[PDB]
Amino acid sequence: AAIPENGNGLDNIDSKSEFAHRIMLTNLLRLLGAVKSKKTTDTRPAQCILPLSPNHGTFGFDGLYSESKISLETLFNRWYSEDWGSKLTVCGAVIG
Amino acid sequence: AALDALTAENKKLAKQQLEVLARYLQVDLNKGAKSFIKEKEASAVLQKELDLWEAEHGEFYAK
Repeated sequence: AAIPENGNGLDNIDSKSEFAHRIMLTNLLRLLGAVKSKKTTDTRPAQCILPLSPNHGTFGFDGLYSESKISLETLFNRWYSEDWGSKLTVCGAVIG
Repeated sequence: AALDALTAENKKLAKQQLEVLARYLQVDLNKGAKSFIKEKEASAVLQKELDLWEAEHGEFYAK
């Protein structure tokens, strides 16, 4: 799930950009954290397929899209650092 | 001219009688108005804390 936001630069990070970042990052991690909380067994993991992007700010005015997508790459090492490794498995797909 | 002057004194007598009757019955003739004023300013307080959210976040985020 994503919002189409365009024309939003660094000087025009607006309500749509904040809400899109909320959808794409902070409640995306909340679905994963809630599925982690509703699981009781370490034998049935959920393979989260993360829509990563290969263009982290290399394009122009997209709002917080690059900020939303580069912050999903933290789950690759947060898989090791936290207690949901056997609970969620991260499989980031870099869509071209 | 003078018809309105006498109508005004008739209604003046009616008001002075209504206040005496409301005093006799211990009726707060403005309790509704005072409560409306005190709950309309509470609406102002909640609107002040509500518009903080919309100023801080925006219309799109709020909707």
